[PDB]
Amino acid sequence: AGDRVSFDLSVRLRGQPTFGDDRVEGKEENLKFYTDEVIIDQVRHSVSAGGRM
Amino acid sequence: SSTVIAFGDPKAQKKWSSELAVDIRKKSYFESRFIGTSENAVIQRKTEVESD
Repeated sequence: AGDRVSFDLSVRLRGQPTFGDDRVEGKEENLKFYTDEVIIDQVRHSVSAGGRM
Repeated sequence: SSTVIAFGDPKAQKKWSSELAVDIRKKSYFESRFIGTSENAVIQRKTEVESD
């Protein structure tokens, strides 16, 4: 049951490496997730066949 | 709306009937009773020129 489904993209890691012996603990790139959503509605149509005349 | 073929639309099929109505012939009076070859007839016919 639902009228909306959301699916995510995990973008690449962009950052600066720590050259030499510079301490890296505590400087940790956060994974960036991007979101999107699609919504569902009905689409109906009807045709008529006249009468008995 | 709703489809209406309507009246007078070139889609409206028409069926022609084959039976003929005939204005019948007026009943004739001077039938074979009156016309005769004998003397006793209202309309006498003379065969003096039917073959000559």
